[PDB]
Amino acid sequence: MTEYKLVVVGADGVGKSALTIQLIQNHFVDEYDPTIEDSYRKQVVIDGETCLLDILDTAGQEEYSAMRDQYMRTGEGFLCVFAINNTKSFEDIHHYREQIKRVKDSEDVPMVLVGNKCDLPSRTVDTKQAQDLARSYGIPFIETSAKTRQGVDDAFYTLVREIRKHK
Ligand SMILES: Cc1c(F)cc2[nH]ncc2c1-c1c(C2CC2)cc2c(N3C[C@@H]4C[C@H]3CN4)nc(OC3CCOCC3)nc2c1OCc1ccccc1
Ligand SMILES: Nc1nc2c(ncn2[C@@H]2O[C@H](COP(=O)(O)OP(=O)(O)O)[C@@H](O)[C@H]2O)c(=O)[nH]1
Ligand SMILES: [Mg+2]
Repeated sequence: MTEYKLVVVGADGVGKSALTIQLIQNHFVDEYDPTIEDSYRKQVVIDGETCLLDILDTAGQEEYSAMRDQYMRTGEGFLCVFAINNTKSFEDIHHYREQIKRVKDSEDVPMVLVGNKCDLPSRTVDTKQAQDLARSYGIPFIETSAKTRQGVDDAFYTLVREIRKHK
């Protein structure tokens, strides 16, 4: 009944939509239209307290706009997703954190770094690299696979805990 607005961001193809659909509907999407941006609702019990997650699965191209800022400003907590087999998506994380800090006008914005696709046998972005960056920013790092569900509940529940600390 308490509602939290979560926003999922990250490079094309990292698994923003797969993460969100795995959480909400307990299955893995092979192909979810990369241009569909929408919010999906899911009720969960975290540390014994029921809440409603209202999760904005972002899409878009690479445009800046104040309009997009308004959508982004609705968020209370942000999942910043890269894929462990996509160096460029890891490189893009700093941009996402900078813009979210700007929109939220705060340096402590509830946020989790998510390294998705951890089911894959070869990573180009090592655990050490991601963990170092998360530690610099003062946010948790959680490895996930939207495919197997490994870490998925942990990533979203951690973000909720981060929000609850923030309030
Ligand atoms: C976070 C954020 C914000 F918080 C507030 C905002 N207001 N307006 C946009 C925006 C964004 C935003 C988003 C919003 C989450 C929807 C997605 C992407 C984005 N993506 C969305 C999907 C995956 C990927 C391509 N398709 N990619 C890039 O690429 C960057 C371009 C500049 O060079 C470095 C990389 N920027 C994005 C972006 O910032 C735009 C930008 C912002 C400021 C300056 C230049 C470019
Ligand atoms: N192996 C693997 N593939 C994944 C994982 N998450 C997403 N994918 C795939 O990566 C592609 C992009 O996922 P999608 O969620 O649409 O990415 P988005 O552009 O970030 O919304 C799809 O083919 C997904 O099935 C994961 O954890 N493991
Ligand atoms: Mg998507």
